[PDB]
Amino acid sequence: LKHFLNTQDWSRAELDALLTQAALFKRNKLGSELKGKSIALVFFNPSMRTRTSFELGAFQLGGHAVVLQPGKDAWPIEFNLGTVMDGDTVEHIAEVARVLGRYVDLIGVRAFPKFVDWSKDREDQVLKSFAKYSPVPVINMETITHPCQELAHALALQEHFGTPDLRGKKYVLTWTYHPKPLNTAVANSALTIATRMGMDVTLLCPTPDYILDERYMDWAAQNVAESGGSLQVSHDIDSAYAGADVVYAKSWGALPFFGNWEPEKPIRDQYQHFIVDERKMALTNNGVFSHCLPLRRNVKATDAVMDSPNCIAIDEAENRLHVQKAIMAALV
Amino acid sequence: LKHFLNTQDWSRAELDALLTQAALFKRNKLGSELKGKSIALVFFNPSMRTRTSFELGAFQLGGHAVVLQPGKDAWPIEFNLGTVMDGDTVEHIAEVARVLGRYVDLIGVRAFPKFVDWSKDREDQVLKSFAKYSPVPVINMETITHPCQELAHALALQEHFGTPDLRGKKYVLTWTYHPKPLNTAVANSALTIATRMGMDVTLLCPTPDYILDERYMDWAAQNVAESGGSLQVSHDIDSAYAGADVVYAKSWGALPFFGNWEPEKPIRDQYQHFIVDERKMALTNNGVFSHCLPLRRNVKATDAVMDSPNCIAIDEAENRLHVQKAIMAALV
Amino acid sequence: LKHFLNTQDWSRAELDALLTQAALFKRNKLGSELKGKSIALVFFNPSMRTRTSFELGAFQLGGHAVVLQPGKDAWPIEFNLGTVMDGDTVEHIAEVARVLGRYVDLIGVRAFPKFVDWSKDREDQVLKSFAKYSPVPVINMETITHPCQELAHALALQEHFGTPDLRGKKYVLTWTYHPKPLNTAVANSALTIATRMGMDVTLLCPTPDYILDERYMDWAAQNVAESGGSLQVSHDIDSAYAGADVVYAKSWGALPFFGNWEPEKPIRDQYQHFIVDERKMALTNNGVFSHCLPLRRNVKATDAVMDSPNCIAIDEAENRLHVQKAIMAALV
Ligand SMILES: CCC[C@H](NC(=O)CCC(=O)O)C(=O)O
Ligand SMILES: CCC[C@H](NC(=O)CCC(=O)O)C(=O)O
Ligand SMILES: CCC[C@H](NC(=O)CCC(=O)O)C(=O)O
Repeated sequence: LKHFLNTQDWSRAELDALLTQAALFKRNKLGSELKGKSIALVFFNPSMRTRTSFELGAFQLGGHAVVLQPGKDAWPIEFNLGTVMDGDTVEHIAEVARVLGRYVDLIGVRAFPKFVDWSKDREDQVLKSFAKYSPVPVINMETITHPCQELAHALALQEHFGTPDLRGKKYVLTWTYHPKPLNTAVANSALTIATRMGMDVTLLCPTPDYILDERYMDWAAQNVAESGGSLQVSHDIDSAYAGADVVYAKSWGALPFFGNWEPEKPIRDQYQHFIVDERKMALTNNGVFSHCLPLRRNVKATDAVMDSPNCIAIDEAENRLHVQKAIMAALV
Repeated sequence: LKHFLNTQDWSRAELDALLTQAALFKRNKLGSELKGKSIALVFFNPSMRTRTSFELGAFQLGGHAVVLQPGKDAWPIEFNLGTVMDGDTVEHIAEVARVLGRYVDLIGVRAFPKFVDWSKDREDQVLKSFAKYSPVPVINMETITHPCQELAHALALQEHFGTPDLRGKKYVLTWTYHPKPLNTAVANSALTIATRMGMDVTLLCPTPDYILDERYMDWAAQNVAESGGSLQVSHDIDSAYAGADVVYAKSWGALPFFGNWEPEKPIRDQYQHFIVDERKMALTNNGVFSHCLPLRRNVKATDAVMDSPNCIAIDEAENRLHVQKAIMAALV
Repeated sequence: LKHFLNTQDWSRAELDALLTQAALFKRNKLGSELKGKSIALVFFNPSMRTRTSFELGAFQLGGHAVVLQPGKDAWPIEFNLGTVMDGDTVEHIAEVARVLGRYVDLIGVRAFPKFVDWSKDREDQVLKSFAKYSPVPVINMETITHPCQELAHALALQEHFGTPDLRGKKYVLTWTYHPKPLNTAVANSALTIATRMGMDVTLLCPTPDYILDERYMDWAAQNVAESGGSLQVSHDIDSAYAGADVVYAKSWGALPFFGNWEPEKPIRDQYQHFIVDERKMALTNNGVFSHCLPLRRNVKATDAVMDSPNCIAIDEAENRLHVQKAIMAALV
């Protein structure tokens, strides 16, 4: 059974096919690839773009999306095995998955880490659980990786440079400020897709503490070795931005401090200058700037940068609808 | 780009056309004016009638409604410009609108005032923001005015009197009791539509403190001067109800006391007799009584009055579905 | 006007017809029995299976479901008559029903008891209110009885034994442990359907305190007298499980202790051994085990029992979708 948990699990040929069908669905939004079918969208965290682009994509394809929010409407799920359920968890994913598997044709899930212990959050238990017990294809709507966002990003880029081949482009994935520590998910997915697309990726972040987990720094290496691109870390802003083609901002907490954020507040606070501003965008080769959104203005980026024509975040967001339709149509 | 923020922005010819298409949709509920299209319903406050009649109207027209509740499911939005987003607001309406604008064909928004400072609430910032940044038509689902409800009301009336011409009818818009101060929105919209329809509007309320904002009292004046009707204020019950044709109840807090309700509690509390009862309905020319709902029984109106055959609140509510389908079909 | 509040209100011929159309819809999921129609699903409590199977069933039949959650999205309703609404209730069911009656073709409602006073909860006020004021057919999505679940259960059984006639089968409806006291609804519905299907029902529970309300113990009697089966109470486990064909577990609080659960905690706590385990399932005539779900693993049943092939809870759950489509198609 084929799922869509990470782009990494897919071959370059399949990804390529996915971006093209995306491009296609973008030319003709309506179809019947999902006529009579349906998908259960399970959210354990907030969402606007994801929720909306999926709910519409299913409608635009003849299917129907059923949104579920365990804890709000649906019953809270248990993921640990053999555990004795006498706490707050009402049912077990082993039953929930097999059941959704009787009503729907697809299952999408969204569950940000709990931020208490990275060791435990890096196992991506919810998504893996779903994938294991579900008799139907499972789709990552973001956990510790945001595969869907990756393709939307990749397409917005291929669109911008007028070609599918993005090799040779200097891609700068920059960390950026945020009053509180956020999920690394997108940063990981960015690094993964940027390296996979064969670009000259530069992971810009404040201190070595902010470097992404090894798994992802390693997936990146294999991608370079494959796409003939390159990965590189930089703690110096200007040296990075210097003549870039693409610039993706994303704030996230330092993994080492998981479960111990107190000592990090003072640390991140001294890097607010990482915000993406015109000055930095000036240092680029008329580069394009993007973000997954929701973006906090004048914190992650400046009003100028957002209103700037080089900001393709809106297009990238819209592609989420086309990319996801390609993923669903594929999986069925 | 044409929106539907207020009936006032529309010419009488257009409104007239809207009520007729409403009457039409009421004869044949199913159509394809929205085939393949969709609308994002953004609610910052509770709703039953609005949510339901829109969600169904879109379905009855081949479209699809995507309900969003910033703060519950979707991410909380920021409306102030240049502000530095390091608080509770996660994204800015400038991005949210442009984005929804990539997924949907229409956007509906509902945001009651915050009741802290009328000066700030009277600017209808959320609706105006949406209208400004959205590349697609925006629809007022109620803010400081309830345009949609107006047409539902106007149609229920034209239906009741068997004619579109409601001139000459004595329309009494009466304030009514409620333990807590409520939005003036409906009262404004009532005054606006009643005067616009050319009736003999009488704004009945306890003290001059309860008279509606100037903007609305002025829109009303221009409507009289146009429709050849009349506006009038009354602090005396009986003199008002006296031989009326229409009676619309609605409770709301006194604008002067915005942000300072403590001193108003004792004031409203001494007007509970404003409740709509049989006695008052007796003083009318076999008039018809209505309310936008949700109505608190035996507080705003008496059980008798509601169960009375002259109560057309249920029909008025149902029209909300027909009126709104006319508005959507129009806007696309 | 015909509703679906309880299976009891229906004749055996109608129920029989319902299970067959269910079996049918199970062979061909898509249809147009609900083309253009819609149903308002009102939930005053959490739900996963019910919400999802209804929302999809309506979609699979050309209709549209509109989910409403009074208190979350929709406004909180008042059910008591003549009461003076100056509290938390915003509108009255008399208006809500008549209104939904103008937008939808069907209304489903879910409202678990309040657990404060059984005397008051046994009147099933919400469902009865809905049925009374609604001009359209009302469907019990579970209150003090779970009619829908009954048919899903009955079908999963007829499917398992390869025949519609389940007479002669030893049906053991066993109470089971749960840290907190739960609704008796399902237990009642089980007793009702098991006896109605003409099986040898045995109500297994700890102490006479746990025996279900008289109404249900009496409906059961009349069912036996009709279906030629039998009802029986057992406080001894083994004597019950002993060579059974069907085993339905369900935890619920002792009715006598309604509003006074303190003194029951210590009582239920000494019956955790009621959990359904392999040992007990061994004592059965290769019986089949089921539960309505959501089930708390290693509390109500053991991991073994759930993963056991005799556990038909997943199939029973899936039937909820087929059974409910038969109920809707019928009611319109
Ligand atoms: C697609 C982005 C989802 C998420 N974003 C947040 O939860 C940020 C919340 C905030 O800044 O208030 C994240 O960090 O990955
Ligand atoms: C269509 C009416 C919406 C709203 N009503 C309320 O929020 C009243 C709430 C209450 O009375 O509990 C208002 O005052 O305009
Ligand atoms: C279909 C079952 C619905 C409900 N179940 C619960 O509310 C159990 C909640 C829990 O065990 O946490 C009940 O008891 O009837």
